[PDB]
Amino acid sequence: MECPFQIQVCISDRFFAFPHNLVEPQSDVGNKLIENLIVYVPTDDDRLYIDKKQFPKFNSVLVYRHEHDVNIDSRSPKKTASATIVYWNPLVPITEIGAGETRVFSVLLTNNLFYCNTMIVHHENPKCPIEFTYPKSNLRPIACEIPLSHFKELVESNDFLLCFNLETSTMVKILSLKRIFCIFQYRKQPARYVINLPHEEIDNLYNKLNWERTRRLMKGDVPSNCATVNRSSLKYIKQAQSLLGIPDYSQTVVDFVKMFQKIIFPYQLVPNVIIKLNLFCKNDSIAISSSGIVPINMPDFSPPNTFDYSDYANRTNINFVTQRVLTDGGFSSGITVTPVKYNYYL
Amino acid sequence: DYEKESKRRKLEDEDFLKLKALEFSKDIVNEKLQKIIVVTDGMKRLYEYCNCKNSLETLPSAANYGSLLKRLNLYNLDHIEMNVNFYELLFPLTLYNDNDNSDKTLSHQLVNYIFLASNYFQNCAKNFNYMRETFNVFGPFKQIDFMVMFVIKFNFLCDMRNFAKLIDELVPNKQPNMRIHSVLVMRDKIVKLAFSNLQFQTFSKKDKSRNTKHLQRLIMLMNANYNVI
Repeated sequence: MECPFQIQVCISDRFFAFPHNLVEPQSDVGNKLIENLIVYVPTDDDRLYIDKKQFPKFNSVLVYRHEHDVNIDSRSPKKTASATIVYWNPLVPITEIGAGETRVFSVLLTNNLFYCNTMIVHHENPKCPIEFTYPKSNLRPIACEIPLSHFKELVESNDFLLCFNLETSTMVKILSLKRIFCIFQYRKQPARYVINLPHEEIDNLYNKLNWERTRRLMKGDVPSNCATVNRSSLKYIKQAQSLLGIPDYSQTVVDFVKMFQKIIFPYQLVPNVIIKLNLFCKNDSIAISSSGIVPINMPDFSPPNTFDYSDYANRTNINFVTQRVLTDGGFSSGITVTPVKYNYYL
Repeated sequence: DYEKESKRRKLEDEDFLKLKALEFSKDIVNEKLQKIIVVTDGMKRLYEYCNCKNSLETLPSAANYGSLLKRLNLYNLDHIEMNVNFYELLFPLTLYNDNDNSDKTLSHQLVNYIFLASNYFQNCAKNFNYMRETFNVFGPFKQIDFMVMFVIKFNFLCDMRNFAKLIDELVPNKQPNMRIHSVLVMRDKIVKLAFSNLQFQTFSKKDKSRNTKHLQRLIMLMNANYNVI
């Protein structure tokens, strides 16, 4: 994982297509420009989207499918000073370094590249793709492993069905998903989409995406308010909808959350939807004036010892109140009384 | 004095340009088929060798090529390989995935033609000794294997000339279709595997035979190397 010091990494959302303009020859200590350029790609499929004529500078171009090697460690990559090398969305540890610089243009930031250098090309005003499910439209399925085929449809059409062969390893599925998600975030309007895979695998993919975005943020990428939603949270949202939400809105999750955003501030308390949407890691909110949310907390933290609970925590008081309510209501059981103890400060 | 705003606006406009430039991948003209047409027509005109009255469904018959073989003995044919770059030969076809579906007949005709080529080459490999016998009937030739391979590939080239004479009106595309490409890949696997399990008596003709430009162009095109024009 300890990245070699010759690697330069550029990360951007718009790298789903090959960035021909950015590829340039490198010079070794020999101070001679090297024109024999060699490129690597994940699978043979990507070879069909690399023009040999988009590199006027370079004399000769050779393409290969990046197939993982075992005889060479990443600590000491093999050096071939006779040809420049440029990687594209690599999914396994890099093992071959060309003369001088060696750029790696990728849309995914795994662990293998984390400790390398970085130049993130962040993005402005991303669109959030809309996830839904059919249970009335002309579903337009898309070959996830080769999204570049259906670029025009993705630009134009609205509904889309993520589809994966069973051959694809987890990493390639992740890469294709990230490609399509970047395509959406660049789209002019939000696009609807679904996945034809078992739910557990979808959760694994979304965990992978969340950690990828975490690494991107830890390297200084601009935050994106667009993100996936946990399936359990989805079930909670569906229950809330069935309770009161009649239709199926496009961004019904955002609808709930904003419908309670309207009330977060004036009553000074968290809407329970947010609480259930989330041990510890307790969430809060702010106003321009100094005040917390959950207890109306001060900007420091939960106070250690503010006032005694003598009149409440004593078993006598709780028992008396329990007996009073039980006698008044006619119950025999099923009623629990708890002292008001979660009183940080009024 | 300031910053950020320049970078942010440039990035946003470049993003819009990228989403527009996606559509730039459409192509306006093909060249591989043009080279095919040029070479086939040039050779046919130069030597009248287009005795084009045979379909790919069966092996060519030596009765239609005896004098052709006799003439072929004049030239040297050591440059010609034995196997077939089937993938390379048929690569230009896949480029014609028309936008949306102008007419579904195009894709099915492509699939049918690919499978026809598959069966043709399978039959050619299967009856190799039959052709060796038939072309030894008219007389032995030191480069008999070269003659057989050239005759087969030339019949295929004439048939492809006729087939693609009907599609060049359409528009090619830089991104070949996935389905057509996969069919071509698997068929190329089949053809190469079929050809690799044989033995060939290659002959070296060290005599400085006459070099015809059309002949060398046809030889290079047959092995599907398009560095001819």
